[PDB]
Amino acid sequence: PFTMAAYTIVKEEESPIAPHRLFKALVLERHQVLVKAQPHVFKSGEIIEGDGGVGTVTKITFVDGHPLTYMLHKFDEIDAANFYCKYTLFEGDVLRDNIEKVVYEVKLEAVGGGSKGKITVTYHPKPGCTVNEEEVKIGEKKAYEFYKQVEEYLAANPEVFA
Amino acid sequence: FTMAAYTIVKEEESPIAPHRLFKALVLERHQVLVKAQPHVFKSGEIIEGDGGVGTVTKITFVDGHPLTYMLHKFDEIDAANFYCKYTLFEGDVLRDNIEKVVYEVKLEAVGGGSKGKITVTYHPKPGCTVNEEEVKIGEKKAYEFYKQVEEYLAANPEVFA
Amino acid sequence: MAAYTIVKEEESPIAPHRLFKALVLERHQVLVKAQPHVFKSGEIIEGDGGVGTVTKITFVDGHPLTYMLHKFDEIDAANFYCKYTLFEGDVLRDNIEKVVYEVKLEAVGGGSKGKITVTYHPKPGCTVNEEEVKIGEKKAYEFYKQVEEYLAANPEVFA
Amino acid sequence: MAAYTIVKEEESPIAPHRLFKALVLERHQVLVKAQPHVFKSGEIIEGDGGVGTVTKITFVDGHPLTYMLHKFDEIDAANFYCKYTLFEGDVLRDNIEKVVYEVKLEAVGGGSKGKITVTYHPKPGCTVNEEEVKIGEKKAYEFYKQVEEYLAANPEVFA
Amino acid sequence: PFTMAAYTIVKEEESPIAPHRLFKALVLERHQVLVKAQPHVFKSGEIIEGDGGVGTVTKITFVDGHPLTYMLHKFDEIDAANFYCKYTLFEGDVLRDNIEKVVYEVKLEAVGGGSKGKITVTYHPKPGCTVNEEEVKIGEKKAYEFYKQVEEYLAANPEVFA
Amino acid sequence: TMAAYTIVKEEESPIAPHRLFKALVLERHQVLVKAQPHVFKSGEIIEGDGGVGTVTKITFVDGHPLTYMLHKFDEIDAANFYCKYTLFEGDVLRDNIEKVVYEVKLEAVGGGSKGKITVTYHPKPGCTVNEEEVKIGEKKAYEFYKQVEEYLAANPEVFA
Amino acid sequence: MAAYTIVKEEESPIAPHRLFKALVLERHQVLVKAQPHVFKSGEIIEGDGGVGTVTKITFVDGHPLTYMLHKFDEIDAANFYCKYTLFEGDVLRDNIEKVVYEVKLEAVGGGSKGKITVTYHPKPGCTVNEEEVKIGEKKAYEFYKQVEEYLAANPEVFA
Ligand SMILES: O=S(=O)(O)c1cccc2cccc(Nc3ccccc3)c12
Ligand SMILES: O=S(=O)(O)c1cccc2cccc(Nc3ccccc3)c12
Ligand SMILES: O=S(=O)(O)c1cccc2cccc(Nc3ccccc3)c12
Ligand SMILES: O=S(=O)(O)c1cccc2cccc(Nc3ccccc3)c12
Ligand SMILES: O=S(=O)(O)c1cccc2cccc(Nc3ccccc3)c12
Ligand SMILES: O=S(=O)(O)c1cccc2cccc(Nc3ccccc3)c12
Ligand SMILES: O=S(=O)(O)c1cccc2cccc(Nc3ccccc3)c12
Ligand SMILES: O=S(=O)(O)c1cccc2cccc(Nc3ccccc3)c12
Ligand SMILES: O=S(=O)(O)c1cccc2cccc(Nc3ccccc3)c12
Ligand SMILES: O=S(=O)(O)c1cccc2cccc(Nc3ccccc3)c12
Ligand SMILES: O=S(=O)(O)c1cccc2cccc(Nc3ccccc3)c12
Ligand SMILES: O=S(=O)(O)c1cccc2cccc(Nc3ccccc3)c12
Ligand SMILES: O=S(=O)(O)c1cccc2cccc(Nc3ccccc3)c12
Ligand SMILES: O=S(=O)(O)c1cccc2cccc(Nc3ccccc3)c12
Ligand SMILES: O=S(=O)(O)c1cccc2cccc(Nc3ccccc3)c12
Ligand SMILES: O=S(=O)(O)c1cccc2cccc(Nc3ccccc3)c12
Ligand SMILES: O=S(=O)(O)c1cccc2cccc(Nc3ccccc3)c12
Ligand SMILES: O=S(=O)(O)c1cccc2cccc(Nc3ccccc3)c12
Ligand SMILES: O=S(=O)(O)c1cccc2cccc(Nc3ccccc3)c12
Ligand SMILES: O=S(=O)(O)c1cccc2cccc(Nc3ccccc3)c12
Ligand SMILES: O=S(=O)(O)c1cccc2cccc(Nc3ccccc3)c12
Ligand SMILES: O=S(=O)(O)c1cccc2cccc(Nc3ccccc3)c12
Ligand SMILES: O=S(=O)(O)c1cccc2cccc(Nc3ccccc3)c12
Ligand SMILES: O=S(=O)(O)c1cccc2cccc(Nc3ccccc3)c12
Ligand SMILES: O=S(=O)(O)c1cccc2cccc(Nc3ccccc3)c12
Ligand SMILES: O=S(=O)(O)c1cccc2cccc(Nc3ccccc3)c12
Ligand SMILES: O=S(=O)(O)c1cccc2cccc(Nc3ccccc3)c12
Ligand SMILES: O=S(=O)(O)c1cccc2cccc(Nc3ccccc3)c12
Ligand SMILES: O=S(=O)(O)c1cccc2cccc(Nc3ccccc3)c12
Ligand SMILES: O=S(=O)(O)c1cccc2cccc(Nc3ccccc3)c12
Repeated sequence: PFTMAAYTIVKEEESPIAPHRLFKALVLERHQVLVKAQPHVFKSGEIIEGDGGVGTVTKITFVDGHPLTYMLHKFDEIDAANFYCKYTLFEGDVLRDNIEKVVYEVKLEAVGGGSKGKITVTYHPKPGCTVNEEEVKIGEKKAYEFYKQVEEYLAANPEVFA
Repeated sequence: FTMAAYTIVKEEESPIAPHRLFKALVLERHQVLVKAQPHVFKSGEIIEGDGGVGTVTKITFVDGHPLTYMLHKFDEIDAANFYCKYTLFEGDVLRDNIEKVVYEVKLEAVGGGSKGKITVTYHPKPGCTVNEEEVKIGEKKAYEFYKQVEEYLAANPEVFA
Repeated sequence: MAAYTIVKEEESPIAPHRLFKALVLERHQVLVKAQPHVFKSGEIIEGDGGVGTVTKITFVDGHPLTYMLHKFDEIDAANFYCKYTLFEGDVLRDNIEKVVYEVKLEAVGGGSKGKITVTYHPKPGCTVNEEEVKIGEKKAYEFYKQVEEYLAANPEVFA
Repeated sequence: MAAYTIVKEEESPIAPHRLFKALVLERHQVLVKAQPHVFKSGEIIEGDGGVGTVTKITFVDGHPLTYMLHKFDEIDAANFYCKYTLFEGDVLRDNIEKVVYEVKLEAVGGGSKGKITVTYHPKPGCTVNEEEVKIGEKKAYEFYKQVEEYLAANPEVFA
Repeated sequence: PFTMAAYTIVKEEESPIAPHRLFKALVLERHQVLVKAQPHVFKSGEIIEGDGGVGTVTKITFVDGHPLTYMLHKFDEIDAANFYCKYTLFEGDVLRDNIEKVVYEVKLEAVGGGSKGKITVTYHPKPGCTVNEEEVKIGEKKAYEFYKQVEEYLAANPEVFA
Repeated sequence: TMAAYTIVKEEESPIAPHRLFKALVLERHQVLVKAQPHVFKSGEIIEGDGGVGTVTKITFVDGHPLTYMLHKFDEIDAANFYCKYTLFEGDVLRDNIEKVVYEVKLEAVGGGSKGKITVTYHPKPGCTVNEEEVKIGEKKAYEFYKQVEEYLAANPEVFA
Repeated sequence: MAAYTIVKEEESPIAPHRLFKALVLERHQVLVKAQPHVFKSGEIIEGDGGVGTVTKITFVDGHPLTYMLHKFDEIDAANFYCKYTLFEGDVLRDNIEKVVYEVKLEAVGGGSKGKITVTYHPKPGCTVNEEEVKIGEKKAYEFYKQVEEYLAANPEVFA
């Protein structure tokens, strides 16, 4: 068949945060950060397999009250210096029933005393599924509010990764 | 036909990030030179421009110091992309044989750090020759001062952030 | 807003400079050699094969379709990398504002592999079909097939 | 290391796209059009005609010089911007490694103004014959005035 | 009882010739092309163990009168998809008494109509020997000459190994 | 035409790779001090989290002839127990040495390991490489490895 | 979590070299020779002829099936060992993910022995059929005997 039936989103945003600051906080140490940022949803942040760099995979344990339980992510392609990333989740009740995997691709660029981000995120539908075209704002929505939050903390304390 | 200038093209790496060097070693290079070297630098201030392109700073040296002051104007500033074109265009730092020294700076973010490429051009007055030293001693200073700035910034992460 | 994208993972015996030239750099003039039964003419309207160059491709008189202009956004031929815009043209229906292709081939032994990221965009306050998307793919996929056959049997072409 | 640089401002009655096309884009070719007693051929050997493009300029057999090579670093035929480099040939000799040219034109009336920057890059621990400078400046300024005269007199060319 | 110091040469080069033809010419089907380009020099060249792939042992014949006689090359590693090879010259009179082995690590890239390349050549001495920088420059010039002949021949005939 | 000198070595050990690869690659900068607190004062990563591009700095003891040396992980593949790290800065190079490249490939063998290691000596343009440097360097690196081996054999929890 | 394995010990008076060259290496070419009224062609599309090679098998004008896709996984002609996958064709009949034939011949006297282990894999949600696999062994076994006797007749065949 015309086998190409997948769902991807790409946005760009502007923040007064040196890239290195958002990369560390939203990619390199996201597992650690989501917890400190939304302590009420995340109980633990840790690496299961890896010593940093590519090939390292994350475990994100929710508080024992949250509908969800954990996220599995792994480090695919990392180009440190330019702030480029490809990672994805490959197991955890967070799937919500409409994906085989979720590949997150991000690349940032220094922009004044802040940054520019190009985010490629692909929600992979599965056989006999019609990936929720209404479930789009939501998956995104968790990451944005968490972005807006990491920001403020990062804006408030510049020495944290600068 | 046209008089040749002596050009300095420099490639530099730092652990310090781009908005911070560019802050220190360009716009507030005159102000930071005082904070940076109070045994040589009496005062740094802007005498033309509110801080925008075509701005003219004025740098004066402690009295007993041979040199008196320096004037640089900002040809153009792409602050967004950390580019500046600036020229040293007055003072006895120039002696007689130099008409103007042009500085061209552009940085790039590289991880936690920064890469910086910088040109400097020495325009010799009509007929006179290029004071090779002028450049060497000009190079030594602008840098030695950078190196001082880097240890200070590394040591102080809340400055220019 | 809407973001319904395709993701190709094609691979063929043709060397990548041969396809990068045949399907990216010189597509417009190649579309007429291959399907002289659909296309009358393919040429740049301004530009230097760099970025900001614009091609126009005219369909035969009889054809319901009239024309399309392509504008290169960014290139890097030595790497067989291109992102190109289909902004104006008859074929461009109401629901669609543009379609965007992103090319990056690589060498594989005496041939190549390539991942494509076509991106059919809608016009303010209008929705994107599957049919529409499904046809673009068939057109382009069929074009290459017809071309692969040709670069295969005439190896000097763009070699 | 010590580089010798010539920056200057020039002014022409000739339209800024014609002058650029003639003295940047098609230079390798127009060099041969305006001085057939010096150059026998002018061509591209690497690229389409965009950044990274490499030209070969060959002198007539009887000329002492043999050929020279140039590469484009950046073009932006949109805003008349180019940076190219002379990185091979006997005009370079042993002292000089390469010569980099930055041109930036713009329209003033039916004509133009420009800023050219030539910088002769001497090999490690070598000197640049301040003369090598004065010779380049000359050869080019002459060429530019020849062409300007043809173009003034032949208004349809590159128009 | 320290190891024998082996002499390593690292070269980077370029050809407008495409890398599949150049790998074929200068790696895969070398033993035969040596014979096409310099017949005044080489009599024959063959496969006498292996299927082209890894483990292959090639034997190349000098002309009768040539002061050199024979050489066996063994293919240590072959990844023909990525233009990457590693093979060994171990058997032959070209090997001065003072030389145990010459190992070649080749890796080409694609650049437009042609290629970019990195070649590693290490000459391994025999027990308690001084590699004569003589022989080093010797083969090295030989094989670059060869590089230049072939390149010129290919640029001439675009189908060969196309 | 300007050469470099390379020592190619194949090794065996009763320690398992993953353990060896952590002792003698990643945390080599640290352990060196553990192993030889009389030669080294510290071992630290200036730049990186541990990945391609990561650089480390190792400091010698006050009395020792040397001062420092930093290494660059040009390539890593902890999954395959392969690495490529270069010594590019330090007194240890004299004036003669441009850089030293370390290429390691370890391989599980029963409860043990076999390691394939190359060490390439690249000289400063125009300068030579004197075996003196490369006999003294192989030996140092290897003595260290035998100390480590002992310790980890007698300490099964360490880098388990 | 299912798969139909089948281990058969066989013995023959043909030396293991020829047997390896006739029911493994050149089979596909040999099937048309012995059973021509059943076959058209055996060839390669993307294979060296050694480890990692592929083959394809075409019957005659009407035969139900069309062609068989056999890869090569692990070869060692020296020790007359071979694995060859069968993942495409229409003999898979919607049940067969693949069929993995695994051979290993050894010289005995002037003849040979053989441990043959065919295999039939199931695509998730497919029935691991009973008598179908029974035709597998039948086809092959029967050929072997035709071949076996042929190599007796013409002994110089395949040295
Ligand atoms: O710690 S917290 O103040 O809770 C914290 C709270 C909220 C947002 C944060 C964002 C980035 C880094 C933090 N700290 C951090 C701490 C340890 C390692 C890395 C980052 C943030
Ligand atoms: O987006 S994340 O930034 O990882 C994220 C950030 C912050 C809180 C989150 C809570 C639940 C699920 C996530 N992921 C998720 C993913 C897809 C759909 C719905 C939720 C959360
Ligand atoms: O917020 S989102 O784009 O949704 C976002 C979504 C998912 C992953 C992200 C990773 C880094 C930065 C983001 N945002 C960002 C925003 C402004 C400036 C810089 C980075 C990410
Ligand atoms: O960013 S937040 O408001 O935090 C936010 C939190 C949670 C879900 C969101 C979904 C869409 C847009 C948001 N931002 C937004 C901001 C301003 C106006 C409209 C939407 C969402
Ligand atoms: O202006 S800077 O290089 O910033 C500079 C920075 C710091 C200290 C300096 C001392 C003397 C002269 C300078 N300039 C100079 C310029 C041209 C010729 C000779 C000296 C110094
Ligand atoms: O475009 S092709 O599909 O190969 C093609 C298809 C059909 C007919 C063609 C006739 C001539 C040249 C072609 N190609 C060609 C391409 C580039 C340069 C010169 C000729 C033809
Ligand atoms: O428009 S063209 O007809 O080619 C053209 C014609 C004549 C002179 C030109 C000079 C500069 C750029 C052009 N074009 C261009 C177009 C698009 C992008 C960049 C440059 C010129
Ligand atoms: O393939 S499509 O055009 O999508 C197509 C879609 C639906 C029905 C079609 C019927 C005939 C020919 C087609 N193609 C065609 C294309 C170009 C010229 C002439 C006919 C049809
Ligand atoms: O530009 S291509 O798709 O490559 C293309 C290639 C070959 C033939 C085509 C014929 C008609 C329309 C196209 N574009 C088109 C685009 C979107 C939807 C439907 C048709 C054709
Ligand atoms: O046209 S159809 O067969 O309707 C078609 C149907 C379904 C999927 C297709 C995918 C690609 C190309 C098509 N056409 C095609 C035509 C000729 C050669 C190669 C592909 C597809
Ligand atoms: O795949 S196609 O469907 O023809 C295709 C469809 C749409 C756009 C394409 C652009 C470039 C190359 C293609 N093909 C390609 C084929 C083989 C290798 C590399 C690229 C494109
Ligand atoms: O005169 S040239 O200035 O070289 C010249 C300059 C610029 C553009 C030209 C275009 C056509 C012919 C020329 N010359 C020419 C010369 C001899 C015979 C025919 C044409 C052009
Ligand atoms: O070089 S050429 O010989 O035109 C060439 C010929 C044929 C196919 C090519 C494909 C890509 C790039 C080229 N050149 C190129 C050169 C420099 C920069 C970018 C592309 C190709
Ligand atoms: O090679 S020439 O074409 O003359 C030449 C061409 C252009 C620039 C030159 C600059 C210096 C010396 C040359 N030659 C030279 C020749 C003899 C004696 C001294 C200098 C130059
Ligand atoms: O450039 S030179 O002749 O070498 C030169 C050298 C010294 C002084 C000159 C004064 C005017 C014109 C020149 N040249 C000139 C050359 C060609 C045409 C017209 C004038 C002068
Ligand atoms: O390419 S041009 O300068 O414009 C050039 C233009 C016209 C005629 C020239 C004759 C000789 C050398 C050139 N180049 C040259 C370059 C460097 C030094 C000396 C001469 C000539
Ligand atoms: O002739 S020169 O300036 O020497 C010259 C030297 C080298 C490259 C040039 C390219 C374009 C125009 C020139 N002249 C020019 C003159 C007037 C207006 C704009 C450009 C060039
Ligand atoms: O003993 S030796 O006789 O020199 C000797 C003789 C022959 C082979 C040897 C190999 C390794 C180490 C030795 N000696 C050694 C001595 C002291 C400490 C460490 C190693 C060897
Ligand atoms: O043509 S030859 O004259 O033997 C020849 C001459 C010189 C260099 C050659 C290099 C590679 C292949 C050849 N021949 C070749 C011929 C047919 C197919 C493949 C390679 C070369
Ligand atoms: O290098 S080869 O490419 O095989 C080679 C290629 C072409 C001609 C050769 C002639 C003599 C010796 C070789 N090899 C050789 C090797 C090592 C040391 C000395 C000579 C020749
Ligand atoms: O000529 S050499 O570099 O010596 C060379 C020496 C020995 C083996 C070689 C194998 C392939 C290509 C070469 N050269 C090459 C040159 C430029 C680009 C790609 C490959 C080989
Ligand atoms: O090898 S040759 O075969 O004479 C040769 C042939 C063809 C082109 C050459 C270009 C540059 C240098 C050569 N020789 C060369 C010789 C020694 C050192 C560096 C280059 C070239
Ligand atoms: O530091 S440990 O982590 O145990 C350690 C880890 C790995 C290897 C070690 C080798 C020698 C000594 C250690 N410790 C040691 C401690 C005190 C005095 C002397 C040696 C080693
Ligand atoms: O400390 S050592 O380990 O020997 C040492 C090892 C490796 C490299 C050295 C370089 C310079 C001096 C050292 N010390 C030195 C001591 C005496 C004579 C010569 C050099 C070096
Ligand atoms: O760095 S290591 O080999 O790990 C090393 C480990 C342990 C002790 C060392 C003492 C001196 C020099 C080293 N390096 C060295 C490097 C090159 C030449 C000579 C000595 C030492
Ligand atoms: O020759 S034939 O008589 O066609 C022949 C006919 C019928 C069955 C055969 C079976 C195996 C080999 C043959 N011959 C063969 C000949 C040469 C090479 C390989 C196989 C068979
Ligand atoms: O069998 S024979 O026919 O004599 C025979 C035929 C062909 C080749 C033979 C090779 C070795 C031994 C035989 N004798 C032998 C004896 C007992 C068992 C197996 C082989 C050979
Ligand atoms: O077994 S094969 O050796 O390929 C085979 C060998 C000889 C003749 C065959 C005829 C038909 C089908 C086959 N394969 C087949 C396989 C499984 C089930 C049914 C038929 C034949
Ligand atoms: O068992 S058969 O059914 O012919 C058979 C069926 C399918 C594949 C076979 C592959 C090799 C050898 C066979 N037979 C064989 C027979 C005697 C000795 C050695 C091998 C194969
Ligand atoms: O296909 S059968 O119809 O069964 C068959 C029936 C009668 C005679 C046969 C002779 C050889 C092979 C067969 N194949 C074969 C395969 C396995 C076991 C027994 C025979 C023969």
